[PDB]
Amino acid sequence: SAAEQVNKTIIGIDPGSGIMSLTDKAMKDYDLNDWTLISASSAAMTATLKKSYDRKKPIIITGWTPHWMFSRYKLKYLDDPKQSYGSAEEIHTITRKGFSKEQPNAAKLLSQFKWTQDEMGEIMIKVEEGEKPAKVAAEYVNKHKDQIAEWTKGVQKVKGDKINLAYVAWDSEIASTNVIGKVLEDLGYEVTLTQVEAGPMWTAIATGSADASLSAWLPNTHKAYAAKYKGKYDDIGTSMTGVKMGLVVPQYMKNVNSIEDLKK
Ligand SMILES: C[N+]1(C)CCC[C@H]1C(=O)O
Repeated sequence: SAAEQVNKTIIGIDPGSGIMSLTDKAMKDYDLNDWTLISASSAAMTATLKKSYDRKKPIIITGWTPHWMFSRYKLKYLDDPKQSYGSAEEIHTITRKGFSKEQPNAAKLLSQFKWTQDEMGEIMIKVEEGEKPAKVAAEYVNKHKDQIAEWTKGVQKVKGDKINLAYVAWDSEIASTNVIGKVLEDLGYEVTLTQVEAGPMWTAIATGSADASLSAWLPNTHKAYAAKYKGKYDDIGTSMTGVKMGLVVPQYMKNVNSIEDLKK
């Protein structure tokens, strides 16, 4: 059984994260209160995944779709019939209150930013290969010529205007923040990227100390953070849809398909 196979253990990421709260709810929804959820981090969990995959050792992680892990590995979602992880998750483009009128040109670009999951992986994979994000961003924009035209449609050039982009250091958001960062730099902007945790990121935006962020995962991941700063930020675009999250096992675990299978 799945309980037999993993010793009632889920390998997760960092404790302060959205997927970890959501998992807490999951374990509670499916009556898994004798299970152990290991907190770790992205780096640590993906390493533990690597060990177990190679050995064909059964493992249950907390996975999220917009990530290179589904590329480097044959993985799968355990079905969530109780939808503990919510649904219709999206990546959003947020700014500080009154950025759109302070800088109409920069907001135009930010609101027009869209791309797909594998287009983001185009970047994420090269970065995990050890390529420098700023180089991969440049390579990307000088490759996907038509996509940038979409984004920069009716967008003027500026004389060294300053812009502060706040990002949370998940691999997905290193992808997006750099690509957009580069687009702005090609446009003649003085671009700063400020790294922060989620929370400090939301605060920075809500208190004007950062201009924009491409790290808002709504509505499920940052339910609380979005609520907390309800009338104090701008949501000016969706940069991606169909992002999924939950319990992920490798495909070799044929007999484990639902979270329900853990009750056995
Ligand atoms: C799903 N994630 C791992 C990726 C971005 C948000 C983060 C989380 O808080 O769960």
